[PDB]
Order: sequence, then C-alpha cells, then structure tokens
Amino acid sequence: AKPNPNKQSVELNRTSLYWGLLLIFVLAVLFSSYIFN
Amino acid sequence: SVWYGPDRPKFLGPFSDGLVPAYLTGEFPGDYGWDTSGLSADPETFKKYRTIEVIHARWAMLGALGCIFPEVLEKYSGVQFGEAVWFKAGAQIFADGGLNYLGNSGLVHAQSIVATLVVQVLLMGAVEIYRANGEGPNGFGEGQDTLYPGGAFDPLGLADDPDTLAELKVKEIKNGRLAMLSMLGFFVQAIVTGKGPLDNLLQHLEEPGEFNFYALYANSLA
Amino acid sequence: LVDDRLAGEGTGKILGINDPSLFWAITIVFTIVWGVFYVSTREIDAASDRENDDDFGLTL
Amino acid sequence: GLPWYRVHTVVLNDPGRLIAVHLMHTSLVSGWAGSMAFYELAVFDPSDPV
Amino acid sequence: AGILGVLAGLFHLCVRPPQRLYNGLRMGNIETVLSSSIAAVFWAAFVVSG
Amino acid sequence: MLTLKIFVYTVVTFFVSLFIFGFLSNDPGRNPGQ
Amino acid sequence: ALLFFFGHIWHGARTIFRDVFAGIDADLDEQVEFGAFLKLGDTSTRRQ
Amino acid sequence: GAGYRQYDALWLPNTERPAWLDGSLPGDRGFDPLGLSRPAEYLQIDLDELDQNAAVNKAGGVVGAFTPVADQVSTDSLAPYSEVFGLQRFRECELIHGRWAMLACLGALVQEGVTGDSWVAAQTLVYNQPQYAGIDLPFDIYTLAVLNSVLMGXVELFRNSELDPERRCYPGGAFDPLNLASDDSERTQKLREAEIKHARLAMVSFLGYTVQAWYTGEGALGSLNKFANGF
Amino acid sequence: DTGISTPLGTLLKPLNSEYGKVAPGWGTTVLMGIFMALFAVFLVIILEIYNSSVLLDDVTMSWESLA
Ligand code: CLA
Ligand code: CLA
Ligand code: CLA
Ligand SMILES: CCCCCCCCCCCCCCCCCC(=O)OC[C@H](CO[C@@H]1O[C@H](CO)[C@H](O)[C@H](O)[C@H]1O)OC(=O)CCCCCCCCCCCCCCCCC
Ligand SMILES: CC1=C[C@H](O)CC(C)(C)[C@H]1/C=C/C(C)=C/C=C/C(C)=C/C=C/C=C(C)/C=C/C=C(C)/C=C/C1=C(C)C[C@H](O)CC1(C)C
Ligand SMILES: CC1=C(/C=C/C(C)=C/C=C/C(C)=C/C=C/C=C(C)/C=C/C=C(C)/C=C/C2=C(C)CCCC2(C)C)C(C)(C)CCC1
Repeated sequence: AKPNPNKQSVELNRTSLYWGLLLIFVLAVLFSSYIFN
Repeated sequence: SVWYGPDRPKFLGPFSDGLVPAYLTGEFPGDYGWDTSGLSADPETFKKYRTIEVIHARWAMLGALGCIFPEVLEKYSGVQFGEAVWFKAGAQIFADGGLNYLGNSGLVHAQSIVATLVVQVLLMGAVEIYRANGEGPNGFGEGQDTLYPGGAFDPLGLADDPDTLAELKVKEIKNGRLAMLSMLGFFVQAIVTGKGPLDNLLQHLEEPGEFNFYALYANSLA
Repeated sequence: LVDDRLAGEGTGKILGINDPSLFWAITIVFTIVWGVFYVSTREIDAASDRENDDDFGLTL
Repeated sequence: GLPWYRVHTVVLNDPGRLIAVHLMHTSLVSGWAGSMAFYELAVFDPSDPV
Repeated sequence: AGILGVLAGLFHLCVRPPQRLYNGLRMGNIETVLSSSIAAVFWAAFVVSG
Repeated sequence: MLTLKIFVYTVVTFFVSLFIFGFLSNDPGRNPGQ
Repeated sequence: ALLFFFGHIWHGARTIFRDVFAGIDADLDEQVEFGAFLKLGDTSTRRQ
Repeated sequence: GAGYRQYDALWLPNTERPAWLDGSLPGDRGFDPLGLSRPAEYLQIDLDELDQNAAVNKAGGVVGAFTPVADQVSTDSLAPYSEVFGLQRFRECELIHGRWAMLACLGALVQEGVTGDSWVAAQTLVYNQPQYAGIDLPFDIYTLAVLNSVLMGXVELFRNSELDPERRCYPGGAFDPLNLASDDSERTQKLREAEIKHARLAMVSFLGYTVQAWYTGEGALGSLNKFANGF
Repeated sequence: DTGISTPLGTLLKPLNSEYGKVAPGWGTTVLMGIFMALFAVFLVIILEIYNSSVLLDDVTMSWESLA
C-alpha cells in the first residue's frame, strides 16, 4: 500500500573498505596455504 | 408467456385451432389443448386429473431412471448385481445371498421379503397419508400447496420466482409425460422381446435396418 | 509373455476409448462444466443491457 | 547511514517482511537439501554394502 | 513429550503472562524471543553433538 | 497405466470444455467499443 | 554451538539494555556517587 | 413429617456461597475453591518503542487497569466468546464434556457386553479389521478415517454457528422432538439438574474407566470380574 | 490507512488482538518455578544415567542393549 516506513540506506566508508580488503586478503593467504595442502 | 395464454403451442400444430375446448384456456402447465374425449369438462374432475397426472409423471420419471440405471452400471462398469434387468430384479430376494446392494454382500443384504414389504407399507402409508391430508406430523406443512409444496421440499430454492416457477412446472410436466410414454414402451418391450431396455437399444444400434420390431417380432404376433 | 501392457496402438477405437471409465470421465467432466455454464447465461447476456431477440449479437 | 552489520534490522518491526525473509531462508534450506541429495545420488556406488 | 506439548500449548493459549514477568523479560520485544531461541538451539546442538 | 490414462483424459476434457464454454459465453461483446 | 552461545549473550544484552543502545544519559553523576544512596541506583533512599 | 429430618444445600455442611455464584444456574452448589469463574482483572501495557530512527527507545509502561466483560458471543468462528474465564463458556464446556462422557460410558459398557472385547482392545481390533457387532463393514479404514474427520468437522461447524449463549447449551427445536423441557417452568429446571448431575457422574466414571485400565489392564466388565474374583 | 483486508486475515484477526494484556502481580510464577525445579531434577537424573553416575538393574547402558 503506502511506502514502507522502515526504509534505511546502508553505507561504508573508505576506512571500512580498506579494513575489509585487508581482512579478506590475510585470511586468503593463511587458509589458501592450508587448503592447497 | 410462451407457454401460457391463448397463444400457447397446441398439440395439432396449425390444425389445432378448431379442436381446443373452451375450458382449456391455458392456465396450467402442459396445456396443449388435448381434451378430445371431453373427460375434463368438470373443473373438479379436471383438478383431480391434474393431480393424478403430476404424481404419475414424478413416479414414472423415477421409475425410468431406476429401470435403466443398474443395467447401464452392469455393462459399462465393474459392478456385478445379482440381476440387472428391471423386470427380473425382484427375484433377488429369494437368492441364497439375499439382495445385495450394488453387488456388495455388506451393503443391504436383505433376506426376508415380508419384512421389506411391511417396512415399505408403514413408511409409504405414512408419507401418502401426510400428502393426501395436506398436513404432516405435528402440523408440518400446513398452508402449502398440496401438489407444489416447496419450503422443506425445495432446499435449494430453485422456485423462489413465480416466472421461473412456471417455466420449471412446464419443464417438469413435459419430462414426466415423456417418461410415462417411455415406461409404457419399457413394459411392452419387456413383454414382446423379453430382454432389457438397454439390450434392445444396443441391438438396434448394431444394425438398425435388421434388428427392429417389424423384422423380428411383428409376424409372430398374430 | 514377459510383461503386460494396454495394447491399444493402431486399433482404431472411437475417441481412443477402450474403457467405460474413460467414457465416464469425459462425460462427467463435460456435463459438470456445461451445467456450471448453463445457469450464468441469463446474467451474462444482461451485461450488454440488451434483450436476446432476433437482432442480438455483433452485427455489421 | 546504516552500518553493514545492521542491514537486516529493517524487518524488526515489520511482521509481513519478517515472514517473507523467514520464508526465503526456508526456501534456501530446502533447496540445499534437495541439491545435496541429488549430488550424493550422482556419486554413490551401491555395488558393495559390506 | 507430544502430549505434554499439547497441554502446555493449551495453557499458554488460555493464560496471560504475569505483569512482573512481562516487564522483566520484555515480552513486548522480539529480541528476547530471538535470544531464548538461540539459547535453546545451542543447547540442542550440544546435546546432538554429544 | 490405466489410471494415468483416466487422469489425463479428465484433465484434457476439463481444459477443452473450459475453452469451448468460455468462447460460447458472449465473447464478441468484451471489447472497448462504443 | 559455541558461536551461538556468543549470539545468545549478545542478543540478550541488546534486548535488556535497549534504552542505552545509543549511549548513556548526558548527566549521570548523582546516581553513580559512592555512598550517596542506600540502594544502588535508587534515588528514593538518599542517606549514608 | 416423620422418619427423617426437615433440614439451599452447598458442598459443605457449613460454608458460604461465593459472590460470583448466585445460585441461579442449574447445578449451582457453590463449589469453586480455586475461583476459576471469578471475574478476572487485567492490566494494559503500552506498546514498546522499537523505532530505529529515535535516540531513546524505552520499554512500555502501564496504561491503566482493565477488567473485561465476558460471556458475550460474536461472529469470529475462531474465538466467539469475549473471554476464556467466563461462567457461561465454562457451563457450555461442562455440558459438552458430560454428554460425551455419558455416551462414552454407555457405549463402552454395551460394546463390552455384546462383543466380549475390552473397550481398549476394540480400537485396535476395528483398526485392523473394521466391524460392528461381528459384521464386517464394506468400508476401508482410510475411507473411514477421512469420513469420520469430515463428518465430525461438519457437525461441529454447524454447532458453532449459534450466537445466543443460552441456546448454545440447550438448542431445542429439532433436538427436542418430544418438547419435554422447551418452555420456562419448574419442570425444565428439574430436568436440567438431572442432566448436569448425570453429566458429572459420567465424567467421573469415565476417568475411572481410563485409570482402571491403565493400572489393572482390564476394561469395565473385566475390572468388575477381576475385583469379584479376588476375595 | 487501516490495512489490507483479506478473508484469512479476518479469520485469524482475534488471535492477534490482545497485545499488552497481562495478569496483575506475580501471577503464576510459583507454579512455573515448581515445574522448572521438576524439569531440573529430571535432567539431572537422565544425565547421571548416561554418565553412569547412577546404576539401574534393568538398564544396560551399552551397545549390548540393542540385543
Ligand atoms: C554463561 C553464562 C550465561 C550468562 C551470563 C547468561 C546470561 C543471560 N541469559 Mg542465558 N543461558 C545460559 C548461559 C548464560 N546466560 C545457558 C547455559 C542457558 C541454557 C540454554 C541459557 C538460557 C537462557 C534463557 C532461556 C534466557 C536467558 C536469558 C539471559 C539473560 C538474563 C537472564 C538470566 O540471568 O538467566 C539466568 C541464567 C543462568 C545461567 C543462571 C542460573 C544458574 C543455574 C540454574 C545453576 C544451578 C546449578 C546446577 C543446577 C547444579 C547441579 C548441576 C550438576 C548436576 C551438573 C542474560 C543475557 C534470559 C533473557 O532475558 O533473554 C533475553 C532468558 O530468556 N538465558
Ligand atoms: C417414447 C419413445 C420410444 C422410443 C425412443 C423407443 C425406442 C425403441 N423401441 Mg420401443 N416402444 C415405445 C416407445 C419408444 N420406443 C412404445 C410406446 C411401445 C408400445 C407400442 C414400444 C414398443 C416396442 C416394440 C414392440 C419394439 C420396440 C423396439 C424399439 C427400438 C426401435 C425399433 C422399433 O421397431 O421400434 C418400433 C416402435 C414401436 C412399435 C412404437 C413406437 C411409438 C412411439 C410413440 C414412437 C416414438 C417416436 C420415435 C422416437 C421417432 C419416430 C420413428 C418412427 C415412429 C417412424 C428402439 C430401441 C424394438 C426392439 O426392441 O427391437 C430390438 C421392438 O421390438 N419398442
Ligand atoms: C538465529 C538466527 C540469528 C538471527 C536471525 C540474528 C539476527 C540478527 N542479528 Mg544476530 N547473531 C547470531 C544469530 C542470529 N542473529 C549468532 C549465532 C551470532 C554470533 C556470531 C550473532 C551475533 C550478532 C552480532 C555481532 C550482531 C547481530 C545483529 C543482528 C541483527 C542484524 C544482522 C545483520 O544485519 O547481519 C548482516 C550480515 C552481513 C551483511 C554478512 C554476514 C556474513 C557472515 C559473516 C558470514 C556469511 C554467512 C553464511 C553465508 C551463512 C551462515 C550459515 C549458518 C549455519 C549460520 C539481526 C537482528 C547485529 C545487531 O545487533 O544489530 C543491532 C550485530 O551487530 N548478531
Ligand atoms: C468435432 C467437434 C468439435 C467441437 C469444437 C472443438 C474445439 C477444439 C479445441 C482445441 C482442442 C485441441 C486439443 C485436443 C486434444 C484432445 C484430442 C487428443 O489428443 O486425442 C488423442 C486421441 C488418441 O487416442 C488414442 O487411441 C489409441 C487407439 O486408437 C489408444 O487407445 C491410445 O491410448 C489413445 O490415446 O485421439 C482421439 O481422441 C481421436 C480424436 C478424433 C477427432 C475427430 C474429429 C472429427 C470432426 C472434426 C474433423 C476435422 C478435424 C481437424 C482436421 C484438420 C486439422 C488440421
Ligand atoms: C391426454 C388425453 C386426452 C384425451 O382427452 C383422453 C386420453 C387420450 C385418454 C388422454 C391420454 C392419456 C394417456 C395417453 C395416458 C397415458 C398414461 C401412461 C402411459 C402412464 C404411464 C405411467 C407409468 C408409470 C407411473 C411407471 C412407473 C414405474 C415405476 C414406479 C417403476 C418401478 C420399478 C423400478 C424403478 C425398478 C425395479 O426393478 C422394478 C420396479 C419396482 C417396477
Ligand atoms: C522457481 C520454481 C521452481 C524451481 C525452483 C528451484 C529449481 C530451486 C532451486 C534451489 C536451489 C538449488 C537452492 C540451493 C541453495 C543452496 C544454498 C543455500 C547453499 C548454501 C551453502 C552455504 C551457506 C555454505 C557454507 C559454507 C561454506 C561456503 C564452506 C564451508 C563452511 C560453510 C558450511 C559455512 C519450481 C519449478 C520447482 C516450482 C515453481 C517455482
């Protein structure tokens, strides 16, 4: 009916982007070394 | 409308203008102007004859459907009655297994002819006394028409409009007259051919120009 | 034989009916649909605000 | 705006969309069950159960 | 357990919660339901693992 | 196999009867014409 | 099971402490004064 | 005026009738130690604030005291009565329970006498092979199960359609063909008292039946025989 | 802006009508505590049965009980 009153917009700044990229790549390093066996 | 008044259809087509009596004015369903013998000149006898005709029509419709149903259900189905022909289905009460409904040994399993006759006498006498008196138990059905009651006999309410009621009356009387003629046909065919009504139809459809009354039984009837 | 089958191919049956059960299915379904359609024809015709006399229908 | 770890809180006070997201989760779980069963059937060898 | 569950479901359908318990457990919130359900499921996970 | 034939016959006749009795139900009057 | 124990703890803390999810009140010094009230956090028992 | 004592009688020789039981109902003996029919009082709690756009979201407070009115039937089909804890609804439940218990007691006794099987084993025997008085029925157990569910559902949906709380217990009409207690007089009140007493007695008797079978493993006639052949 | 009407929603409406209705006071907390205590005792009993901290005559508590 009427527009949903629970509308929100997500956000992510450059610091969060850098932290996420670093976490992804470090986890990839460690567990790729362990998964290739 | 189409079926009432002076412009209604008549039973001789264009030749029926000079044969319609003065008392068949087109007031009741099924009025086609056929009173050549003048047996309904008296209004009281006319009313009694109308009641008799409608009751006969209803009974004949039920009888035709019930005479043709178990024979159809025995050939084009998996049901196995003790006897499917209508004029031979009364002797099942003397069989070893009794009368089994739909061929099932645990549906009715009637064994005594006298008990069924007594129960039928009681029930039919009660209902026909109620109908003739026009007054059921505890004053049930008082003030209703003795031929078209309605109310408890019309649960679906298909006759709540007078025009629809008149049209349905015409339909009922025409179907009933056709059923009466068909039941007379059933009786005479059973007497002459000796086989079921469906057997005659299927044998005729096998070869219509060869299996009919004239080619088989006409010359042996004198 | 080794197994069982309907064995009806290339026979020439009327409407493919090798069974009264099939005949009854066809007839019952057709009659039900026709009966449902029959009672609504008076109402459907009245939606055009015209009587179903000899001049009824889409004409040109 | 909302942080990335608070996105699903929009349906906290929305019963209809709460039902919707629960239905989506159930659909995903059933799909996983069916797909896993098919994958295991494609690679199973029932020749020797001993 | 099924019989007891039916009986307890009828009880909880018929009887309203106490005011003190309502205020203490925040029965007007749905996150309390979430927390209790999470507790129950991790209890069940420990049991099935053992 | 006969049960499957009966079921398919029922379905087919149902849909074909729907088609016929829908096209018989005053179809050339459902147009936006004046 | 272990991860869901953490989840239970987090969500219970969030549902009980819901009014202070964005932060504590601006002036919260009288209630957190040692020996100001007989009962902890109760402003109707100011003594001792 | 001799051979007895002249002597309202309650459930105790010296006790007082509760305020909510005024003695107008048929079987009213002033018996309610737990006060289940006492008019309940409730409270209304305001809606919790769950807005994500607000700084402070406090819980809900008490709006005010709230005592509802019960024994009112509406067109809900899923909660017709105004409240669960009402005297009229409890009376209807008691009457339905009692009628079912009377039928159950009489039927268990008659079936045990006629067939010779215990009323507990009769269920399994009929499940394995449907029968009645030694006559095998022409129906399958699956068809019987579906038919029983459908017929009972239809009957109870018909019964639920009533809206008058008085006629929900005593419909009359087609259910009183002989017109025995269909008016407002002293004769109907005595019949209602007898009905409620029989209902209570049959309820207690069937609770008996069930516990006795649980403990001794016998039915009703079986329990009688086991008790008789134990002296 | 009442909402969207629906036959099923109207059928199920009375089941979602009493939001904040509560029983005044402590209500039935003591009965629920009694049930909780009984549940705790039952859980302790079954845990000790599995743990072999309690030994029963007819309970084998082994793979051999499948015989
Ligand atoms: C590890 C510590 C721990 C902590 C700090 C919490 C903390 C909390 N719990 Mg959780 N919880 C835990 C473990 C824990 N829980 C466990 C193991 C379970 C069982 C699944 C639960 C199940 C649970 C429920 C069902 C609920 C909470 C809720 C809550 C909140 C407050 C209510 C509370 O105090 O419950 C009391 C918690 C206790 C652990 C204390 C009881 C102490 C026990 C009974 C010891 C008795 C000793 C024992 C019988 C001795 C013999 C045993 C021997 C034979 C082995 C809060 C977030 C409540 C809530 O508000 O959620 C929003 C609520 O609804 N919890
Ligand atoms: C109401 C409609 C009616 C219908 C549709 C049928 C149908 C059938 N009849 Mg029956 N019949 C009826 C009434 C009816 N009959 C009546 C009232 C009687 C008593 C006189 C008979 C006596 C009867 C006999 C003695 C025989 C049949 C047989 C037959 C078959 C046709 C072959 C034949 O020689 O017919 C000839 C029909 C009659 C002697 C009289 C019919 C008079 C009615 C009023 C005519 C209905 C008109 C018709 C549908 C269309 C016009 C065709 C025709 C008049 C030119 C056919 C299955 C035959 C059969 O079983 O062979 C396998 C056969 O042996 N019928
Ligand atoms: C039972 C199911 C369950 C449910 C319905 C919720 C529901 C919620 N959680 Mg809780 N939570 C749970 C269990 C659950 N939680 C558990 C087990 C933990 C411990 C790990 C937590 C810890 C937790 C935290 C720390 C937070 C929440 C918050 C929230 C809210 C927002 C979540 C969010 O938007 O994520 C959006 C998520 C992402 C964009 C991506 C996450 C992807 C993860 C890292 C891995 C990928 C997952 C994989 C595909 C599927 C998992 C498999 C399955 C077996 C788990 C929401 C009310 C948030 C909050 O409270 O809001 C105010 C928040 O901060 N939860
Ligand atoms: C004739 C009245 C028409 C009224 C209006 C009809 C409207 C139709 C709407 C569209 C329907 C299309 C789908 C139909 C599906 C059901 C049929 C089907 O699959 O049957 C498939 C079945 C197959 O039957 C098979 O039979 C075998 C033994 O022979 C075995 O028994 C098999 O098990 C069985 O399946 O065939 C039939 O039923 C035969 C149908 C014969 C129809 C004759 C029509 C005569 C009158 C029309 C003449 C012109 C027809 C067109 C010619 C030119 C075409 C370019
Ligand atoms: C109109 C007119 C006019 C002018 O003026 C004059 C004149 C001419 C005289 C007139 C005419 C008339 C006529 C035609 C008549 C007819 C009639 C009929 C036919 C009837 C039948 C009628 C008929 C009928 C009822 C019938 C019925 C039947 C029945 C019930 C049946 C039953 C049954 C069944 C189910 C089955 C089983 O298994 C068997 C039985 C048991 C058997
Ligand atoms: C539309 C439709 C349809 C279809 C459907 C379908 C086809 C579906 C599918 C579905 C599916 C097919 C689904 C799936 C899903 C899946 C999932 C959901 C998964 C998940 C996973 C995960 C989550 C994982 C995780 C992990 C990893 C990665 C590693 C290790 C660790 C873990 C385990 C954590 C049909 C026609 C039928 C009907 C109608 C409608």
